Amino acid sequence: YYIHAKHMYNLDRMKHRGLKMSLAVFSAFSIGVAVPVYAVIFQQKKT
Amino acid sequence: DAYETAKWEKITYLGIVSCTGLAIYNLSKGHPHTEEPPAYPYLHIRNKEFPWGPDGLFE
Amino acid sequence: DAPEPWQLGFQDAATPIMQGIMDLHHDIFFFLVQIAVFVLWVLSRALWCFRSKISPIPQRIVHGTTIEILWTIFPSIILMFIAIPSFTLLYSMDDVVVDPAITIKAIGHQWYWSYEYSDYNNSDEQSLAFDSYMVPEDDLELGQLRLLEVDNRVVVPAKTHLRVLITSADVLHSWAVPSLGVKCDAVPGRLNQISTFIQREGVYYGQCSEICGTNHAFMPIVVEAVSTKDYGSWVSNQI
Amino acid sequence: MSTKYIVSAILGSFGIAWVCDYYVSEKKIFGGSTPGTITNKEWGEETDKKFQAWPRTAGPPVVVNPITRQNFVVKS
Amino acid sequence: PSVVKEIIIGITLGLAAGSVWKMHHWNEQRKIRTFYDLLEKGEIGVVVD
Amino acid sequence: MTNPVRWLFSTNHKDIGTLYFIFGAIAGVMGTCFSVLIRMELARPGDQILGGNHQLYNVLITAHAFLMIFFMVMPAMIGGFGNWFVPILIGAPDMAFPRLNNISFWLLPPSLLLLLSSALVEVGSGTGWTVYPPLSGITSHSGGAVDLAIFSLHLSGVSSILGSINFITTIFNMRGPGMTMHRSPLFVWSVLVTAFLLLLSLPVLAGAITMLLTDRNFNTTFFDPAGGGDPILYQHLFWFFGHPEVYILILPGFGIISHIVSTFSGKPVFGYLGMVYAMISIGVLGFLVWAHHMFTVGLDVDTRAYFTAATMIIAVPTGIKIFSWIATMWGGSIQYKTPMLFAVGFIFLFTIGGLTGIVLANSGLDIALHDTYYVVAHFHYVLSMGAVFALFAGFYYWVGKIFGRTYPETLGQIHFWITFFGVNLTFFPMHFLGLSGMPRRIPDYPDAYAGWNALSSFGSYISVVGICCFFVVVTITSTSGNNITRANIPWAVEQNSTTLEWLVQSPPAFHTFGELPAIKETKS
Amino acid sequence: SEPPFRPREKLIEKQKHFQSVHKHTYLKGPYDKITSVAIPLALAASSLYLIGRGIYNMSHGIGK
Amino acid sequence: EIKLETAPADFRFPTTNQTRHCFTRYIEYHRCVAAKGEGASECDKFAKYYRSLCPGEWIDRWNEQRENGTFPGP
Amino acid sequence: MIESQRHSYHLVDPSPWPISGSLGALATTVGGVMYMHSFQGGATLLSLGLIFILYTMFVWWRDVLRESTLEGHHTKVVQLGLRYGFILFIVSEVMFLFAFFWAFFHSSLAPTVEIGGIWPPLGIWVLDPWEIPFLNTLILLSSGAAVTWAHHAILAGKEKRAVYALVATVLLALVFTGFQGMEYYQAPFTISDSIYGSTFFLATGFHGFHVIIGTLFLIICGIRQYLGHLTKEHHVGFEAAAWYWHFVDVVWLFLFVSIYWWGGI
Ligand code: HEA
Ligand code: HEA
Ligand SMILES: [Cu+2]
Ligand SMILES: [Mg+2]
Repeated sequence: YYIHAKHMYNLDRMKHRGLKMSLAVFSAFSIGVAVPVYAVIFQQKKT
Repeated sequence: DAYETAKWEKITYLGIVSCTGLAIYNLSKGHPHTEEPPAYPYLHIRNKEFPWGPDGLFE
Repeated sequence: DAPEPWQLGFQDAATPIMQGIMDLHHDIFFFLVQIAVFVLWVLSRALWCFRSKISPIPQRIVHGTTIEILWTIFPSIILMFIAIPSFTLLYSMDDVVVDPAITIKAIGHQWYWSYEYSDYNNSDEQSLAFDSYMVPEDDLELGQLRLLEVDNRVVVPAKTHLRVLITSADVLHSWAVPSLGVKCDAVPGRLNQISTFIQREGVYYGQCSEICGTNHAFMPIVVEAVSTKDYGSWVSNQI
Repeated sequence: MSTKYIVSAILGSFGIAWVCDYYVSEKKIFGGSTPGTITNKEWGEETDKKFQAWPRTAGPPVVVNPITRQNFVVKS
Repeated sequence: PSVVKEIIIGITLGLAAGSVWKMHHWNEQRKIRTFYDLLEKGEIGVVVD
Repeated sequence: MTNPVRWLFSTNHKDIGTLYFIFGAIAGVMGTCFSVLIRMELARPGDQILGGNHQLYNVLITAHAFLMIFFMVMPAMIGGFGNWFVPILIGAPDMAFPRLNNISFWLLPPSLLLLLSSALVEVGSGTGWTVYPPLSGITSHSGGAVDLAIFSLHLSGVSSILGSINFITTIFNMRGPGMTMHRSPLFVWSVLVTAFLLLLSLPVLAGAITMLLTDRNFNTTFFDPAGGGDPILYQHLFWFFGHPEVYILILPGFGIISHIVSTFSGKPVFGYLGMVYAMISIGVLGFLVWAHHMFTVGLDVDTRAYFTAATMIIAVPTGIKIFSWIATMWGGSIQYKTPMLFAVGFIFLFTIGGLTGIVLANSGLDIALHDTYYVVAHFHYVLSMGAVFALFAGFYYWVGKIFGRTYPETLGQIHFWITFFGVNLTFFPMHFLGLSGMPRRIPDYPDAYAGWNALSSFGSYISVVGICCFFVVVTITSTSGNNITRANIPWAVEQNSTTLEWLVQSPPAFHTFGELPAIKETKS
Repeated sequence: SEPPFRPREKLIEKQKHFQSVHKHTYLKGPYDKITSVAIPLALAASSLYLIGRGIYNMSHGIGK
Repeated sequence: EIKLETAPADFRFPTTNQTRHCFTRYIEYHRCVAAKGEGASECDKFAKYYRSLCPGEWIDRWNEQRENGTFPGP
Repeated sequence: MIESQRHSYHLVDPSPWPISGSLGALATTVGGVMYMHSFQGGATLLSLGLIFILYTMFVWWRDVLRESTLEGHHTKVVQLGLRYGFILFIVSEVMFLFAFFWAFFHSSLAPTVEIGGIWPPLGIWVLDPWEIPFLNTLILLSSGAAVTWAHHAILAGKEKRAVYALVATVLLALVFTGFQGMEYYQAPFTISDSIYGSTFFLATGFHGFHVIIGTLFLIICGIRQYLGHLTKEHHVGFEAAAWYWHFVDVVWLFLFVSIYWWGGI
């Protein structure tokens, strides 16, 4: 654990960090622009 | 130090004695209801029926 | 009187109320354009004359005196100047010294209006009551507007006083015709009074300004101001 | 330093917004309609000629926007 | 840098802009006044025929 | 398992701040998607993409308003920046009452789920942002959507009350040594004042919507016309909440802007006591006026006069604050980085919004301008420009700190310029239409107003481009292979800093303090 | 002056027991093992499933 | 030939609640009908006033309530 | 130890009770809607969520008691902070009941034309404001005096009579809630009546709910004082209970005066 670490995150360490953060932000955007559209799609799928 | 405890003990005992007397007074009253009022428009409204619809809760 | 494409500012006035509104907005805008241009100028000159290449020394002043009280006081007199006319407009618009000559209830139903010029009937049941429906898309002639033309418009004599009692029957609404400068809310329980006095003939258009259920903005209002003789003929013919 | 990049990106942003607008409201890549009042292309014509003389229910035709359009009848 | 000069020139520009806007407003008010004046005491009517 | 403990369980005010930031970004994207859908529907006269179902349009406007006014600015100003930078800045260890912090943040996402499910049930909540009683009555909706939305408001309100109690007790108790109240920075001060407003006003909204709920379902007559109980009662209660609600979305913005100007002008904030007292007075006079939102409903003349006077008096202190900020840039050694860009844009556009607000504050002018897009322009400049631009400024200024990396500068300036141009194009024609007279909240407009709404619709897509650029910036920051330096940024390299939070580390270690700071406190 | 109905050394024994374990706060004691890993866990699982089913039914307008 | 006149501007109600104005006029007309009855002139005056003021739906509902014996107020 | 931590504030350790309580709140809210509108899973979901909230609250207070009584993490400063937080909570509740009182007053100063322009509405048989409500006020007044007696029991070093005073107060609070229940059952008008009945019942019901929660707070403090968890110098739980009960009594006093005295006049 990293309670006793010099940096709370120490983000550099993880495995190349690039694909992980890219997917993270893209999935954040997908959840932000998928549900609002999906609500309208479902409402038209209804009556 | 303890005089305050004694004094509030005394007045709380007085309070509960008076309250018990007043409870004896209030009870033993028959409480006969008067006649139902005429059905004014603003009484007994049902905008959306209750889940336990026909009569309100506590009846 | 009617909305215009690519228009800046208010529509035309047909009520002393609307004249007051135009004048008050113009006074307010005069004071506030002065304020805005002065603030923008001071901000720009502060940013530009001290742009890291002329003054690289912070110059370290933090306590100010006899200028803080100045920008505390001068906006106060600015507000006094821009609140002198507003109060006068309010307390010269409230008073109705003259008796209203007619009375036009405007009951705001759910997605369509209704009106009753009830002060002409000898009985108790009301005569001269009708409904103000929006004209659908395909029921228009080549000229009229869209979703803003009404069957059987409101008729009103011009150059004579009025008193319209706004109220509703289903949900919140608002009687709102801008050219007359009239906007008020029809709340299902109350009977709001609006005293207005048109000054010229012609037709004036307006819309609902409150969220009614689904056909909101399809619940329009049309008021005609016509000569008194013609208004008399129309009422006698409608009875 | 970067004013080239900033201005180029602003113009590119305007271009992209224009393309999206053109596809979504001029050709409607997402289904929709257009009013019969705008596609006729002669409706505004009659709307203006009617601001000249707007029809009325009780009384002769009467004008609208008298001030802001400077259109009104004379001695009669 | 002169603070008083900057504030003075800002107030002066504000007043100039306000004067331009007020001239606009005065011309509009005169147009409305003359239109209604004529509408009562002049050739101008409002019904076409 | 250790990572799920550290995230779902940990108290750690910094980590709760990070979670708040992620939630704020998600909610912001959702709100912008709703806004783009609204603009797409309003692009041309007629039925554009909704193809009818104006009920769905009303649902869309309601959901957009709730999403961005409750789940985007508040979780980012209070939860986002507050949680992080109150205890770090004030010179204290972990916040007081950490469990309240965690429970508030984890209350928020269920509130989000309630709001979306309210937008998704049988028909929807087409009642606007301000749920008015008779439309939200059981005769006119009969769905349950309004019930779900009301419970969403309950959960959000309870979470914000818990957070407000947290912040008030932390500022009053958890300060460092020697640090008198008049040495805590203005960010701490603004968070204190906004927390007091959030503690006092929000329960009234909870009472009003509880009363609406028991009017709908349990069949009372609080807002049913037959039996007394006019809807004016609900208007009064909701807006007694509503105006303190809107002087909460901007006060943390004021604090952040003060800090940014102070750190970019090489000099601290001019007239510190003036700033503090002006902000306290804004907080106090945010309560004494609440009906300046309902001038056109039928109040008597004297109430209208009084509320006019109250709005002018609340206008004065914001003027003091803006002039103070202008003063504290007269020093010199400015440097135009992106946080300074966004602070300057904040000041300018908030000035424009405030002047429009003054125009709206009068009575007769509100009679002419009630519920027309003039009001929409007013509060979109004020709220969007002010709060969101302060948010972006704070985000850059302190992503210098949270992650430890730093954004690329040309992209930061590109994003500022794109967003400024787009969102200032798309909201000024709202002023013009409001003057023309189009009513607010309509899916179709007469043919006359079609001129500008094609132009405003051209403004939303630029802002979408800006937000996509912003997320590219966030990703390139989180994967930037070049840490914090002196050439990149000159802030954190200061061996002497006005604010305590810059001289600690790149991210704070875990307790932010191996040992608390001190104060010399001379005159022995 | 009277101690309240307990010897107060049972509390001291309990203090020794609590300060003499090497876990987090919510897992100390044998009572808390059962409690704070079985009751809230299964209870939240059931709550989550019922919440999902309820949202589904309300949205689709089924099972009135 | 038409009348072209209506209810006057009452000193008691300078606000915007002709709801109170409606109720007051209705009560005065029925106080006529009760006490005087043959004060046909003044009570036709009161009748014309509340007809001009009160909306038709309110008048009809109140008349039916008065007949039913469930009319709140005097 | 403090000498290594270098500051006396409190640093808590992770606990899933925040997230668990939030999940319980979501359960309660969806169950509430699904019972408000007729649905299959309504009643069971609402009850399950409500007991979930109760359980998480129980384990949460248990954890706080465990820390502060056995671990001893409470120092003087966090002791003060708890008082700060609870005073703020009481202020929030004051504003909530203020909103309810505003609803009543705005509905009862100028009664509408549709309830006769008079108050109370004709045909609502107002309770005599002196038979039961006066007894309820006397009961709560004696309960407040007993709470003060308990406080002066704890303070004066006499840690045995504190349980006697607390149990007397709990008995009085139970008597009060029993008489309020009797009043509800013998009510000559229900909630679905006019604005008078509606506001009366909403305000009185929330006041009674606050009475229930204050009473259970007092029961918890009584059990703690019997077990010895409280001392003359270090006791915040009892001080919170006393302040909350004084709050409830003051709200009842305002309620009695306004509603029962004025509304019946
Ligand atoms: C938070 C406040 C907020 C914000 C930001 C916005 C943003 C926008 N709003 Fe919204 N709007 C409201 C609050 C807000 N709105 C309210 C309260 C109403 C009233 C509803 C009603 O009256 O009932 C309304 C109504 C409203 C309407 C009228 C609806 C109607 O009349 O039918 C319209 C019309 O187009 C509109 C448009 C827009 C547009 C184009 C934007 C654009 O600016 C989109 C926003 C752009 C951004 C730049 C912000 C996004 C930022 C991010 C996602 C990054 C976040 C960063 C992190 C947190 C790290 N809004
Ligand atoms: C976001 C926060 C916020 C802020 C800061 C403001 C600012 C102000 N608002 Fe705003 N307002 C809203 C939120 C906000 N508003 C919202 C959400 C709505 C829509 C509600 C709805 O949907 O109904 C609204 C709408 C609204 C209305 C109309 C409501 C209706 O009729 O539709 C009114 C009118 O009373 C009003 C008043 C004011 C006033 C007087 C100010 C003033 O405080 C502005 C102060 C700012 C300054 C004036 C600029 C700085 C001052 C100077 C540089 C000094 C010089 C100025 C003077 C000479 C004093 N607001
Ligand atoms: Cu306001
Ligand atoms: Mg309105």
